[PDB]
Amino acid sequence: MVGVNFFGDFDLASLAIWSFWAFLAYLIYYLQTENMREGYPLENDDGKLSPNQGPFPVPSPKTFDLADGRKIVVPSVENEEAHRRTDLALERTSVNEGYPFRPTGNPMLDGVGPASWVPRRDEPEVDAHGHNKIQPMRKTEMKVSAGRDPRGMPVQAGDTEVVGKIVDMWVDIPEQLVRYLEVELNSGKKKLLPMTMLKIWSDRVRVNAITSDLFDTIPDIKSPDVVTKLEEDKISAYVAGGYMY
Amino acid sequence: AEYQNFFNQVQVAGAPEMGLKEDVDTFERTPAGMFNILGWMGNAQIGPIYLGIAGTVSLAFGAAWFFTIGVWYWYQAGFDPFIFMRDLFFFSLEPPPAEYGLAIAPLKQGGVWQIASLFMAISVIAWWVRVYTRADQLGMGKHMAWAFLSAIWLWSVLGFWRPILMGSWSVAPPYGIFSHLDWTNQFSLDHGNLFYNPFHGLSIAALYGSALLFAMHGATILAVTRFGGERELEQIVDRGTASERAALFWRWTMGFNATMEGIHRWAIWMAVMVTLTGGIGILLSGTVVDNWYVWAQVHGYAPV
Amino acid sequence: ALLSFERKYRVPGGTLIGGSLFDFWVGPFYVGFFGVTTIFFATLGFLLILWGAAMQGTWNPQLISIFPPPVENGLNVAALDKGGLWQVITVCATGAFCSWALREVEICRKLGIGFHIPVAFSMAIFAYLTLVVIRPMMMGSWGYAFPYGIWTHLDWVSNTGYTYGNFHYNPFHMLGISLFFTTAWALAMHGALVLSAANPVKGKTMRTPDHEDTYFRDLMGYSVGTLGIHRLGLLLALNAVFWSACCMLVSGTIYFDLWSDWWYWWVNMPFWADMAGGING
Amino acid sequence: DLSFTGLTDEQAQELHAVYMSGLSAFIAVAVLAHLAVMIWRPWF
Amino acid sequence: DLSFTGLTDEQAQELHAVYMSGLSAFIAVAVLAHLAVMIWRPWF
Amino acid sequence: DLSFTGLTDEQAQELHAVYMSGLSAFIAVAVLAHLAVMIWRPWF
Amino acid sequence: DLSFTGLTDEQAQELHAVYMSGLSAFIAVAVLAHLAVMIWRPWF
Amino acid sequence: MSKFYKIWLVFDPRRVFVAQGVFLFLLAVLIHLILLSTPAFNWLTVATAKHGYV
Amino acid sequence: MSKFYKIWLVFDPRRVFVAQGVFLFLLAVLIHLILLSTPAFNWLTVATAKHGYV
Amino acid sequence: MSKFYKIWLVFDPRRVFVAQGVFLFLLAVLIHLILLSTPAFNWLTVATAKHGYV
Amino acid sequence: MSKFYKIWLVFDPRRVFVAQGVFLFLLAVLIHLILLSTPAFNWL
Amino acid sequence: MSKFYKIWLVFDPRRVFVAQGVFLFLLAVLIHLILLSTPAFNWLTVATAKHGYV
Amino acid sequence: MSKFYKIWLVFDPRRVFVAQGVFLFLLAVLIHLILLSTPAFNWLTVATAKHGYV
Amino acid sequence: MFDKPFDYENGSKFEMGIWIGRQMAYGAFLGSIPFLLGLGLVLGSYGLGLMLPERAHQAPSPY
Ligand code: BCL
Ligand code: BCL
Ligand SMILES: CC[C@H]1c2cc3[nH]c4c(c3C)C(=O)[C@H](C(=O)OC)c4c3nc(cc4[nH]c(cc(n2)[C@@H]1C)c(C(C)=O)c4C)[C@@H](C)[C@@H]3CCC(=O)OC/C=C(\C)CCC[C@H](C)CCC[C@H](C)CCCC(C)C
Ligand SMILES: CC[C@H]1c2cc3[nH]c4c(c3C)C(=O)[C@H](C(=O)OC)c4c3nc(cc4[nH]c(cc(n2)[C@@H]1C)c(C(C)=O)c4C)[C@@H](C)[C@@H]3CCC(=O)OC/C=C(\C)CCC[C@H](C)CCC[C@H](C)CCCC(C)C
Ligand SMILES: COC(C)(C)C/C=C/C(C)=C/C=C/C(C)=C/C=C/C(C)=C/C=C/C=C(C)/C=C/C=C(/C)CC/C=C(/C)CCC=C(C)C
Ligand SMILES: COC(C)(C)C/C=C/C(C)=C/C=C/C(C)=C/C=C/C(C)=C/C=C/C=C(C)/C=C/C=C(/C)CC/C=C(\C)CCC=C(C)C
Ligand SMILES: COC(C)(C)C/C=C/C(C)=C/C=C/C(C)=C/C=C/C(C)=C/C=C/C=C(C)/C=C/C=C(\C)CC/C=C(\C)CCC=C(C)C
Ligand SMILES: COC(C)(C)C/C=C/C(C)=C/C=C/C(C)=C/C=C/C(C)=C/C=C/C=C(C)/C=C/C=C(\C)CC/C=C(\C)CCC=C(C)C
Ligand SMILES: COC(C)(C)C/C=C/C(C)=C/C=C/C(C)=C/C=C/C(C)=C/C=C/C=C(C)\C=C\C=C(/C)CC/C=C(\C)CCC=C(C)C
Ligand SMILES: [Fe+3]
Repeated sequence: MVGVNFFGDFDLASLAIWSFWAFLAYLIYYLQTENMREGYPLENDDGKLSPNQGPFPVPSPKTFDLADGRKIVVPSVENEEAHRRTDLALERTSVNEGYPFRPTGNPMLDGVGPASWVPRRDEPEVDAHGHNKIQPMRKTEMKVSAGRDPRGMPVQAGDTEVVGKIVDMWVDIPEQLVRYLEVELNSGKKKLLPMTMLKIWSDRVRVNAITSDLFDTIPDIKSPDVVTKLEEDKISAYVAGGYMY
Repeated sequence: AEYQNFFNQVQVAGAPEMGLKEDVDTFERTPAGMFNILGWMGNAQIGPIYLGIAGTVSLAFGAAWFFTIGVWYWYQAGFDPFIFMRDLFFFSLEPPPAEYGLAIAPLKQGGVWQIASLFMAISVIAWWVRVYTRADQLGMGKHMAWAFLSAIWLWSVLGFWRPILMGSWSVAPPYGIFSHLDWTNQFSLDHGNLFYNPFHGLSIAALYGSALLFAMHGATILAVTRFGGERELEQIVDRGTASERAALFWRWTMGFNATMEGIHRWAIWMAVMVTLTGGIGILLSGTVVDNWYVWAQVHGYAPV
Repeated sequence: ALLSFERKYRVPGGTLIGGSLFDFWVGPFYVGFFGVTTIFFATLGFLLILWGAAMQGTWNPQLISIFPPPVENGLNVAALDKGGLWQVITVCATGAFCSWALREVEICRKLGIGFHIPVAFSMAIFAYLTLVVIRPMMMGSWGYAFPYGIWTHLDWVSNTGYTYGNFHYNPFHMLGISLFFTTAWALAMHGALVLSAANPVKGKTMRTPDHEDTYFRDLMGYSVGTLGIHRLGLLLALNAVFWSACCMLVSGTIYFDLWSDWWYWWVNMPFWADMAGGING
Repeated sequence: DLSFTGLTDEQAQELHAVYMSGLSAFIAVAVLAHLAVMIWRPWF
Repeated sequence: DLSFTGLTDEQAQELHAVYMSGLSAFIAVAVLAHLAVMIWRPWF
Repeated sequence: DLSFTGLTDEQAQELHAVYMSGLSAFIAVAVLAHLAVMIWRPWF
Repeated sequence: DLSFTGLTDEQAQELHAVYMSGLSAFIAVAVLAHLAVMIWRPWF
Repeated sequence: MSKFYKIWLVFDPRRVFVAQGVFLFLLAVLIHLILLSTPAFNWLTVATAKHGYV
Repeated sequence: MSKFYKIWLVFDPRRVFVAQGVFLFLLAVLIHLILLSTPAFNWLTVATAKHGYV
Repeated sequence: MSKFYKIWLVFDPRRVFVAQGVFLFLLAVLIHLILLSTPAFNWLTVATAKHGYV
Repeated sequence: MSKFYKIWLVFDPRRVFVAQGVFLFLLAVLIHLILLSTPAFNWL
Repeated sequence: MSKFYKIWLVFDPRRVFVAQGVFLFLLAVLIHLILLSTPAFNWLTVATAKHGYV
Repeated sequence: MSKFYKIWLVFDPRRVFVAQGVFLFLLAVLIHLILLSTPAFNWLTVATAKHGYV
Repeated sequence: MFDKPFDYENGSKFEMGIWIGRQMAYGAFLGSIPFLLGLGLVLGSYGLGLMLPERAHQAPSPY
């Protein structure tokens, strides 16, 4: 088929390349539509429906079947409503669109900006067997196999002060990964510190995200041995918000 | 100075996970162990492996192909272990010459190449069946098999379909370290600057895009590991602040963003595209277009 | 417009320069001072490429090409009609890329996340600067950089590679090729695995990460993990680009002959060089 | 009336009147420029 | 009586007056430069 | 009698009337341009 | 009293006066440099 | 048919208007480029020949 | 027809004005560059030939 | 029209001023670079030819 | 005019002063680099 | 058949209309380009030959 | 068979119809292109030869 | 530490001028950072090339 043209200079290679262009256009449309299952429809600064919604329509709903019988329809009103924050302590800085919203009170306590948390379901994440995915090491038979064990180390904050000591570690059992450190403060209360936002030195655990005064207001877990997804989100948001605040 | 989460600060380990049963025959699973060196960046467990029929066929025929190439190299070295090491990257198992066409060639003149190629094809088909069946028995969606099929498509175009269309096994690449690089360069030279093959350019674009997209996605996930962003499936069913912050970063950066699930659709299609377009580009070379620079001149993207 | 969850994240702060002077959004785009500079540099570069197309006399997008000044010009600032336009466009591109990285840094600071994305982008910026600045200056002229054209820079790649015979024999080049192939393979596997866990066989409930670990342990006897696979993909891409940059850095500066000839020290080691037989006699 | 953007009918009328004045000025300037170019260097 | 920016009518009028003064100065300088260039190096 | 958009029949009628007026203006301008081109340089 | 900066009118006037004085000084220095260059190497 | 207005009961006006504007601009550009790439109907080339500009 | 003002009931003026400004700027620049790329209508070239600048 | 001031009732002056400054500087730089790319209107080369030092 | 001081009621002067410093330095650098292109004004 | 209307009980009318429009436009463009690629049916070439252009 | 209708109890009608439409269009285009590549069955070439167009 | 606010109320003219000068000097330093980085990159690469063997400056043109 060398030099065999259907018309003009249009040969098999031309047909292949034009067919690829059409297929790529359709593929781009499909990929963009598949990524519009969260966060839509668009809103304005007042929370009302935006007059402009984009050229791509929102796809038809799809259902995720969970192991415990719960159904999640990701592009649905229920999904958006379950993950919507209410009573946000925020204020518009301008009548125009596109300007930042000013925190009215304490942004870290109110959970706005870089301290924002999402109201996830107030249940622990489970594995395929139904057991809680994240458990303290005192409830398991795991042992430290490498690295430095932080249990018993002092905890130093970003202001160069000692706020407590590490008493236990919380481990992702299916993944065999340490995700949180449990710290007993000098006041006797116990908090959870994300592993991804601390450093383990030879003699201490350093947390530069927050200062000593903020350690007492870290969000708490209802049960001493179980942490839920909502509690995880709140703790992570509080700790990460310290970099700006 | 902050923790970048590239390596674990501390490792923990208990009994190794032997895997979910589902519809899998646990008799075919081997024992498991631990390797602490692998636990710094990933998992330390060298977990159980499924044996089965497809795995056994694939292992046997792949070892046969490997050993066929090895014994051909030893023959080319004349039994000398010192010559074997001195010229290891220069040894080559070449396809039959163009005179024999597609027929079975004498052993010294491409028959060994044909035997090795048949063993390799059997091994690759068995491994594809293994991928599909391991997905099926756990109740998963067969995406890995279809992704593997694109690479198989490029591989079979290089060695089977294009040689059949050209009428001889001689146009297939040889089995050798330096020799197949020479084959690649000679293919480009013979077909007139393969740079001007449009599907070659599409494949290069897809490869660059795969590197770019994996860099973007890995950096994004590691950036939101503060909020458990690497737990992607739970974020898919129960959206957290990690997904929202990632989406907002990319929306504020380039005006549009993805979701925790659809980013992987982007990834799989971008990675599939390189082999999907490369197979077409190779198949068109010699069968439809024999000089891509002249073709580019005709079709208006090369100077006249 | 805003996403349904976007309002609580649009807070002031995080800028590097200007405070609240440019701390606003235009549509979905956060602007900032570096966004202002990015828009200026990008628009100037695009309009100068169009003007260079006007000077060239062609409006075919696949034939437009802006060439650097000739090798004989050295490191001098060339006339705009004799390669200076290429230098202006190069300055605009460098400014736009750096401003984009700094704007990404600002967006990271506002959202309270890490800087992995701007660091990874800086790696690609380093590769680009290697191809247009570091290597041409180490070779003594702007004329060794690639032109700004969709296929003419492919011609530049071809000529540069064939300057040293078959460029496949560059060792850092082999390493970069292997890393790029590994990156594509890992991206395919990761996308497929996540999608197969999220979209199981019809009638089955959604799969867990335990299913993914079991699948990859069954298939090949090892699972790297979700955190592990993300780390591995990022490192693979960064190393691929870095070693490609090194391969181009060593070529034409400390090595000038054929790389296929470089590979012959192993063969020519005297203790087996004269041993008859094999490929190399 | 139907209004996706939230504007009223009279607000739309006033805004359109101002927009039409601006467009008329733009078109008048363009027509004068085209007349000057046609006199200086006709393209037909 | 729509106001997307929150400004009143008289505030908009004052801002426009100052903006038009600035634009007039800019255009006058541009006209002087163009006349000087036309004398120095005509392009028509 | 379906409404995916939420409009009423009369709102759709008004919208169509305005749209048809705009389309008629556009088509009339295109027809005049085509007649001018045919007079200047016929293609048949 | 339209202000986006938290500045009073009189503060703005005084700041503008100081800024314009400095701007005039900068213009004078630039003019001296341009005259020196023109004497050394005229570009017209 | 007098019932074509019912298309607005099916399609949202905003997306339709945006797509129509983009489509019309691209179509006009395509036709103009096709004419310009043909020297017999390139009005600049015809004007140059008619008035002896080059 | 005198009911075109209702377009502002469909599209927000701010977005329309921004898009129109971008479109007009790009179109004007493109047409000017097309004329400049043609030596017959490049006014700088015509002036150079008329006044003997080179 | 005497009612053009109402544009400030539509667009925020700060962002308008930023965009206008960027656009005007970009346009001036573009026109100067276009003139410098043409040897007939490159005033530095013109001065070089007129006075004759290089 | 005399009402230009109101620009300081729109943009905060300190950030504006920093941005002006950046712009002026980069403009001077650009002009020097442009002068380097022609040998007659190459001062190196 | 007289009950083809039931197709609208299976497929959403909006998606069908969009796909049909895209398909028809692409088909028309393809046929026009096929005719333009054939010199005997290139109406621009026929007009050039008949009216003596170029 | 009089029981073929039960195929609709096995496969979703929407997917089947979409796939069938795509397949039929691709097949028809392929066959037409194959006929066009053969000068003995290219109807445009036959018309050109018959009417003496070129 | 470099970009500081001014106390307009209870602030003299001389201090205001000095403050404006300091703000503009800080802006100039910020704008000089990329110029100095680019100049250093170019000149250091050229110097390294000067320290390279003689064949580094004799490569065939890729055009
Ligand atoms: C890396 C080593 C070589 C090189 C070797 C090759 C080879 C070999 C090939 C390409 C190909 C391409 N290269 Mg190159 N390329 C280099 C440097 C560059 C640079 C740069 C500033 O550094 C850019 C922007 C490009 C751009 C491009 C694209 C036109 C194309 C597909 C890339 C792609 O999808 O990437 C991944 C990125 C994405 C998927 C995201 C989208 C990126 C888009 C497509 C970029 C479009 C750029 C546009 C045409 C021009 C930009 C300027 C305009 C004023 C905006 N190259 C250097 C010199 N490049 C291929 C091709 O088809 O060429 C015709 C090809 O075969
Ligand atoms: C001088 C040489 C020529 C040239 C000649 C060719 C030729 C010839 C080919 C390519 C191909 C490719 N080239 Mg090229 N190429 C050149 C310049 C470039 C440049 C550049 C200058 O920067 C780039 C970036 C590329 C990039 C690329 C890729 C995009 C493309 C496919 C890669 C791939 O996945 O391969 C490797 C991946 C595979 C082979 C898939 C393998 C699948 C099987 C099933 C897996 C292995 C089997 C079995 C499991 C093995 C054993 C494993 C055991 C564990 C031991 N080329 C120049 C112009 N290039 C290919 C292509 O598609 O072109 C259109 C191709 O055939
Ligand atoms: C989207 C395209 C990309 C891609 C995709 C891809 N590849 C894939 C997959 C996917 C999605 C799989 O599912 C599949 C897989 O299982 O991955 C883990 C596979 C895979 N891609 C592979 C390789 C591969 N992919 C490549 C490329 C790419 N694959 C593309 C970039 C390349 C390149 C660049 O050349 C290679 C080499 C394998 C790791 C795997 C398929 C495994 C397979 O086919 O196995 C059968 C073959 C053999 C058994 C051959 C023999 C192996 C040994 C040499 C046997 C002899 C040794 C003996 C066992 C020991 C001897 C010891 C001593 C006595 C010496
Ligand atoms: C780990 C390194 C890999 C990587 C990483 C990477 N790239 C990135 C990122 C990351 C992590 C981003 O965050 C950033 C981004 O925002 O992505 C969406 C980016 C990005 N990677 C991009 C492209 C890109 N990356 C590439 C490569 C890779 N990037 C590597 C493989 C390539 C290749 C190989 O060709 C391309 C084309 C962009 C989509 C984006 C950066 C966007 C940007 O800079 O925007 C500002 C600039 C403009 C809008 C336009 C400027 C235009 C110029 C002023 C004029 C043109 C000059 C140019 C030199 C002409 C070239 C002509 C060509 C024919 C040569
Ligand atoms: C490629 O294109 C080229 C480059 C060829 C041409 C393009 C050119 C352009 C577009 C050039 C410039 C455009 C502009 C807009 C340049 C700058 C205009 C301005 C507004 C310059 C501002 C200068 C203001 C300066 C230095 C600040 C002076 C204030 C100084 C300290 C602080 C004020 C304090 C003062 C105390 C009192 C001291 C003064 C006295 C008299 C005691
Ligand atoms: C090489 O191949 C070639 C190019 C030769 C093939 C040639 C191909 C084709 C395929 C050419 C075109 C096919 C078409 C389909 C052309 C366009 C036909 C149309 C559909 C033209 C539409 C014109 C519509 C116009 C201007 C819009 C009129 C609407 C105007 C403002 C909007 C008014 C409506 C309004 C405002 C809303 C206000 C009312 C209320 C109640 C709010
Ligand atoms: C390859 O093809 C080529 C390029 C050769 C030819 C193809 C060419 C085309 C297709 C060219 C153009 C097609 C068009 C459609 C160009 C644009 C025509 C338009 C529609 C220009 C619009 C100009 C509008 C202008 C100046 C008006 C801007 C409006 C204003 C000043 C008025 C301000 C309005 C309102 C201020 C504020 C009211 C606020 C209150 C509170 C009442
Ligand atoms: C080669 O040919 C090419 C391709 C270059 C042709 C392309 C050409 C174009 C596109 C040329 C230009 C089109 C335009 C749109 C040029 C510019 C028109 C304008 C509108 C220039 C505006 C200059 C505006 C100037 C100086 C005003 C700046 C305003 C001010 C100082 C005053 C604002 C300060 C204020 C108002 C006080 C407000 C605050 C209170 C509290 C009242
Ligand atoms: C001491 O060492 C021992 C002896 C133990 C082993 C040492 C072994 C070595 C050194 C093994 C291998 C060295 C190499 C260099 C192996 C291969 C590397 C490569 C680069 C293999 C590349 C194959 C590359 C491509 C395209 C092949 C694609 C192959 C195909 C589709 C297969 C075609 C299948 C069937 C053609 C043809 C069936 C038809 C008939 C008539 C049988
Ligand atoms: Fe992922």
